Amino acid sequence: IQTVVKRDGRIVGFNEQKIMAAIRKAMLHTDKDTTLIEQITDHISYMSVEAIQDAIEMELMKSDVAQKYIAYRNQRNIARKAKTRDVFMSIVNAKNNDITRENANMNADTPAGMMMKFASETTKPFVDDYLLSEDVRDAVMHNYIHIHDKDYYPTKSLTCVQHPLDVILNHGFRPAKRIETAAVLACISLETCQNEMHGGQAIPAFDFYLAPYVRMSYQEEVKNLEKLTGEDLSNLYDAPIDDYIEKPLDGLQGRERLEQHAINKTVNRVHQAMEAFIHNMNTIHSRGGNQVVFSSINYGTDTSAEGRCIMREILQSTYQGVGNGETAIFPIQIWKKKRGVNYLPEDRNYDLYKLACKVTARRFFPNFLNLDATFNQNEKWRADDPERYKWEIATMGCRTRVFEDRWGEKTSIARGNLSFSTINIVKLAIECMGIENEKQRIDMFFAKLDNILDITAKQLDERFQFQKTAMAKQFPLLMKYLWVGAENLKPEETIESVINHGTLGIGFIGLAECLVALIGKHHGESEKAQELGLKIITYMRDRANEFSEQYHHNYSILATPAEGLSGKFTKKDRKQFGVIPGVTDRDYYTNSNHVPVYYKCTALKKAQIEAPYHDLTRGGHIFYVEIDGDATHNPSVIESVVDMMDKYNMGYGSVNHNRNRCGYENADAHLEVCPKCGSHHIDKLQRITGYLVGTTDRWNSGKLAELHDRVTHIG
Amino acid sequence: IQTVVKRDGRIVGFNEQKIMAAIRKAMLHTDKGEDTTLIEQITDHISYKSQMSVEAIQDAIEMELMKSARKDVAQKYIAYRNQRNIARKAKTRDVFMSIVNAKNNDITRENANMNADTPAGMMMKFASETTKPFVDDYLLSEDVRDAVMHNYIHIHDKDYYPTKSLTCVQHPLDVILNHGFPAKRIETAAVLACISLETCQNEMHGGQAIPAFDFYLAPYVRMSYQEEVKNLEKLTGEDLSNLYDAPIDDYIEKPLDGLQGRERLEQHAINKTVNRVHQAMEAFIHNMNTIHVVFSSINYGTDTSAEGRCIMREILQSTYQGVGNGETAIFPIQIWKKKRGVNYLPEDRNYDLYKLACKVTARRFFPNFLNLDATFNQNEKWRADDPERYKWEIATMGCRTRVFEDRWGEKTSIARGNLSFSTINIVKLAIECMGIENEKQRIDMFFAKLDNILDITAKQLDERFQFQKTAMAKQFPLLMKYLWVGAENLKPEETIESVINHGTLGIGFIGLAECLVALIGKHHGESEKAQELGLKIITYMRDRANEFSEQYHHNYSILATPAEGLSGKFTKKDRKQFGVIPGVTDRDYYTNSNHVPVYYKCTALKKAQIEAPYHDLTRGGHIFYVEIDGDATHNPSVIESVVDMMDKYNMGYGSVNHNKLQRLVGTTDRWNSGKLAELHDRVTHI
Ligand SMILES: Nc1ncnc2c1ncn2[C@@H]1O[C@H](COP(=O)(O)OP(=O)(O)OP(=O)(O)O)[C@@H](O)[C@H]1O
Ligand SMILES: Nc1ncnc2c1ncn2[C@@H]1O[C@H](COP(=O)(O)OP(=O)(O)OP(=O)(O)O)[C@@H](O)[C@H]1O
Ligand SMILES: Nc1ncnc2c1ncn2[C@@H]1O[C@H](COP(=O)(O)OP(=O)(O)OP(=O)(O)O)[C@@H](O)[C@H]1O
Ligand SMILES: Nc1ncnc2c1ncn2[C@@H]1O[C@H](COP(=O)(O)OP(=O)(O)OP(=O)(O)O)[C@@H](O)[C@H]1O
Ligand SMILES: Nc1ccn([C@@H]2O[C@H](COP(=O)(O)OP(=O)(O)OP(=O)(O)O)[C@@H](O)[C@H]2O)c(=O)n1
Ligand SMILES: [Zn+2]
Repeated sequence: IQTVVKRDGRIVGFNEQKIMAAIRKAMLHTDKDTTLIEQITDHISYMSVEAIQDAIEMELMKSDVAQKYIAYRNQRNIARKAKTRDVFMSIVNAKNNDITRENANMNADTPAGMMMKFASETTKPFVDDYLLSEDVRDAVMHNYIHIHDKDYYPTKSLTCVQHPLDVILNHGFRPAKRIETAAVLACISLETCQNEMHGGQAIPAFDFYLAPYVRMSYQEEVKNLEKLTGEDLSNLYDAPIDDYIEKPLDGLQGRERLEQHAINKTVNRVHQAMEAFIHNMNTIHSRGGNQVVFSSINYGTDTSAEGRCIMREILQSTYQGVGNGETAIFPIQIWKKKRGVNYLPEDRNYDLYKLACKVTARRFFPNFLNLDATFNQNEKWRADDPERYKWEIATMGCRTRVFEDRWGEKTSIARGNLSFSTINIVKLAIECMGIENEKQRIDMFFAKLDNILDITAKQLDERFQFQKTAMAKQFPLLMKYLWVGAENLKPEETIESVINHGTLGIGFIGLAECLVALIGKHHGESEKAQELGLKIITYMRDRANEFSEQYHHNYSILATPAEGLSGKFTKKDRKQFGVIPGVTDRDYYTNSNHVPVYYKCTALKKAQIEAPYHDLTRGGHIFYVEIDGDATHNPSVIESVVDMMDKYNMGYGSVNHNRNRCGYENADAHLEVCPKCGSHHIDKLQRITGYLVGTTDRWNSGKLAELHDRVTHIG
Repeated sequence: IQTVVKRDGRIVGFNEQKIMAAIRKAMLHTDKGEDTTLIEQITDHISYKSQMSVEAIQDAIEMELMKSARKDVAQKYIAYRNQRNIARKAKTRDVFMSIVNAKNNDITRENANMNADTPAGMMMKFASETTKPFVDDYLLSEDVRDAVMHNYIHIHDKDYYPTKSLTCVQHPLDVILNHGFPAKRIETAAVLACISLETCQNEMHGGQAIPAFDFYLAPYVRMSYQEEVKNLEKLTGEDLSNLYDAPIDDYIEKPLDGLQGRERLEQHAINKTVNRVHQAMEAFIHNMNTIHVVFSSINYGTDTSAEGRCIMREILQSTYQGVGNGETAIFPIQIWKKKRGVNYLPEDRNYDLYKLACKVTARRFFPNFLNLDATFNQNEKWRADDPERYKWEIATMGCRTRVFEDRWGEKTSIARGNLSFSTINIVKLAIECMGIENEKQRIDMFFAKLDNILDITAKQLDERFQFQKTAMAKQFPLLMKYLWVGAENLKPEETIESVINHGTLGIGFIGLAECLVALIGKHHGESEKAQELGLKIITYMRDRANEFSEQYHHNYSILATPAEGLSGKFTKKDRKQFGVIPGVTDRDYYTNSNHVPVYYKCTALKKAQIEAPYHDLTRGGHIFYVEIDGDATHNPSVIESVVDMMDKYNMGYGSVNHNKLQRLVGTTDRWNSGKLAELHDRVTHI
């Protein structure tokens, strides 16, 4: 009799005095009594509010009021969601708004790209309101903690993994027997697991995996040559080859001519296969919202002829380019350095190294990874045991490092990352800028940071608990072959007992402003700021270790590469607290543990100031170095940076320059008219946080100002 | 000063005492009975010309409360709005829960080629769920909304409505190869074909088709042969210059026994070229069936040169052997064009390839048959002498689509496609007129209802076309730069109004069999009045389509809609509304367009005779289906008989199937609920 729940969830009484008020309101002006209203009230008096409305309609119809009743309800039910309509119209019309450029690699104009924005915008509120806890929600609402790749939470999707590419090639999913077959199987495997993850893929040992097939190609070539001209060349199968070099046939005869011909035709096929592989991972737009698969490759630690044959071919292909002398945006290539193998002039591969340098002085790649840097070393590494690639460090895309373990064996193959979240420190500092006692200021800062860290750890543990319940069959390829503990679980079982072999990351942003917006100067010009910065980082590392010991997981600190986050906190902070000089007068925040870009400094000082942090940030780091356009010709400068890196303890590097873009990619400082193409279109090619990004139109609206303020360390 | 905008849209004014009550309610729980001391000043400060809004007041009061070092008051003042907005929603929470839990619900299974147990599938499902309600308002019209609500008109691809996307196109794979977006070897062309298909898939939401495989891939075998002979000459010093423009009857490989001098140096090159082509085709077929897989089709069969014959032989052999350890391939779609005098008679030149195709279509059923010159596929400008050209011969696209006729252009099927097609239900219109005992009145009422609904559907299609007209050039990068007919001289920031007019619009029909099983008489099988009634209905629909085309200045074509997922949709609503009817709404699915029900046993000749006259009227699409028993595998004579029967009558398409994989999809686990019963109720036409 009395059960009325007005929409929402409130439980209220049946007043019975407004059901007449509303009907009277609907008849104020419709041309067309009190008795009829009383009869309707009596009839209805004989529940869910919404439903009953329909009955009311008929009571009005059987008597100019029904049309005046549903119309108003629909006209008010539509104005309640006039905020989503604006964003939907913005997406449909494909305008350059802040909500369509959060990722500079996608293309939102195409229907495929346009179909991802709706899913992201519809799935963010769901995870916000129905999955997270209350403390985490309140922390996130106030712009303190950030969750990365939030709009994948319900899918239970991991981030990155290193591919073991020996089971796939050997057993297939038929076995390969030529160079091209393996070269295509690699691409197939890479694109069939960037559909079960939201991060990137890396291949740690290119040479050690693709070497044993050049021998098979040579054997097939010799067999064909013997078939043509009847002879017995059986002995010339296991012939020790020092190098797979090519020479013109300018005068020779007998079996030597046949052997030289076989070598030449085995080299050409490898060159073709490598070129095809490069061209395959740069145009097949097949990864999701109209993207290219995020792929990286490792090499530089092999001595056999085949390995040194593959490296030379891939480097030559990269130098040559794709198209009319253009530059390939993918894959990411990183060179591995180790004294006694590559660096010293007496070592076996020092001639391929003095080249990586020449290529990197032209095409932005490869980068350099410093092995045995006092934390990348290992104890089970024998130089005479097939140059073990298992006991070596490999780096995934966007400054990610996974090398340490606590309940297994120290390796980097068949393991990856599960999630990582970021903590804002600028707001904590600015919240305590009204005190004069420095000791109390620092103590309050530390207390607040301690408070935030526990919430972050709880959030990571909650996400891990949610991911633990995923089924095996949701990841067919990534849970049968490519993982450190697969091959012993059915497709109708959980992955609870094979998931703990992973890493969790805690990051930070703006250490060049947070701890130094409270003091006179930053860590690039004041000697005393370095001590405070190192104290903060050490405190964070100690708390991370304590959390690892507590929750039974693997926590690590990381320098978050900010792409869409470079201008997200700044706007809200400026709106709330206003404008403070040298803190929030830039529209962007300097990346983690990095000197401000707009501060002029030489390479030596920058390296010395950014060196000690790399030991603490044991989840990822980087050391950028700009170079002017006229010093991009000499491949001598990329050798300073590397020896400077080696002198101190650093584990990652790169070099960047400006590049204007028929496709005449001239590197001069400024260009007016292209030499060949008369079109005025002249774009710029550079990197944002670890990958090159097209032209200066598909960028974020907040990180573009950073590109206009970079300074050119000359070397 | 007394005006505040509100969520509901009413503006009016504020008494300003409501805020005090709200704060009191907030504070009456935290065990902190604050008096009006703070409330007086907070109200005075927050009160200070219609400039305020309900959202702004919320933020202002929250900040002021936080500044009082209370927080908890704010904590449960903001924890009440959120628990209310949740109750104002979550009526669509069960669907999301089912999707997340990965259960076998009807929502998950709509397309059998998509995987719902992967992040990409879940993302697409969320996008579809959040975009379907949007189109129902702010885009359609009131009359169209009423029509669609009452289960009359079905709009295909309604998820992609706001994206302004077309459906399908025929690839002119010659400009792409000659001028790269230039191949010099067979492998490069094989890779570029797949790259083009994959990149063009995203810009549309339908299948892709290659209209002439041989005429495009032939000119590269000769270059491969030239390279091989040049390499062999480099090996052993000889001239070998003359042996470049040497005609070859056919590339056949034989053992190198008892050969010497300049005769062993040509058979070897031929063998190498054959192996190269075989490997390239095997790579193509293996790559287009395991790359996450673009519904693709390829057409071939009307070439007479040596290179085309080699390509066809190699691809047929690769298909016969199979991909993997003897597992039948699923994609791509292979169709064999039949021409009388070039590919059919024993005296013709491609008879052996025809027999090989008939032998492959018994164990690896997939090579279909397209009958050219079937009284409507003839073209007046097709002659085989100079190039034996291909731009004036029909080319299918799979999914029963057929785009061949235009009224403001050339009669071709290259670089043209279908824009959108809707479906009209004709079973409910008959179930609602099953009470009148006077037959003539029943027929007249049915025709009137059909006229009205058809006019509504035409208006809806025109509105969708008008919406799509405004799309811009940069919407589709590759499609509108090298592919779509006249679209080669338009700026990246210009409309596509000039080129879009060459597409086609399709009006589909479904359930012609059940429409008269008991509605207006007897079954479409053992009866003679059913044929006349069906012919009258289809002719009326065709005339209406023609007058619509003359009126709105567009292209309209009748269509036999494929069962995308519309096999258990209408039947459920009909069963719920009108209840159970013997022999009408008891099979939980409707037989496809102008077909004979599968559960009705009959021979091939009967089906051919019954379904022959309908094809001439369905100029937008049609299909012929035959089933056979296991034995069929080891006897290609049955396929020859079926094809001869098709040629004797007037038809334009065909296929054969043997009754786990079955017509293509994998194991019978990703099917829709409705089609499983249909599969379980299939018979065999020996
Ligand atoms: N407290 C109530 N007790 C009984 N009937 C009510 C009550 N409030 C509203 N009704 C009846 O229910 C109808 C629902 O109208 P209304 O749209 O206001 O619903 P609601 O759920 O209260 O939401 P809202 O006020 O936000 O629109 C009112 O027109 C009136 O007929
Ligand atoms: N001026 C009006 N003209 C037409 N219909 C009206 C009018 N005012 C209210 N209604 C009808 O009354 C209902 C809306 O009621 P209203 O928005 O006044 O909330 P309410 O029921 O009084 O709220 P609550 O119970 O939450 O206090 C809908 O049925 C709407 O059609
Ligand atoms: N009529 C009013 N005029 C001015 N301020 C108001 C009025 N009603 C409420 N407020 C205050 O402004 C806030 C507006 O937020 P709120 O979401 O409650 O608005 P609303 O439109 O009244 O909500 P709902 O329709 O969901 O009941 C209220 O929390 C209260 O603090
Ligand atoms: N029990 C409660 N505890 C805490 N806050 C509450 C409680 N009930 C309501 N509020 C707060 O009061 C406001 C909700 O008010 P409500 O929607 O009932 O209408 P109102 O503010 O009186 O205005 P209107 O005249 O539009 O109905 C929100 O600020 C909500 O946070
Ligand atoms: N095409 C891309 C781009 C980057 N990454 C991943 O996306 C993250 C982006 O870094 P970050 O800026 O910290 O996160 P967001 O701000 O959310 O980046 P975005 O908005 O572009 O997603 C990186 O860790 C990288 O692994 C990726 O998998 N796919
Ligand atoms: Zn140019």
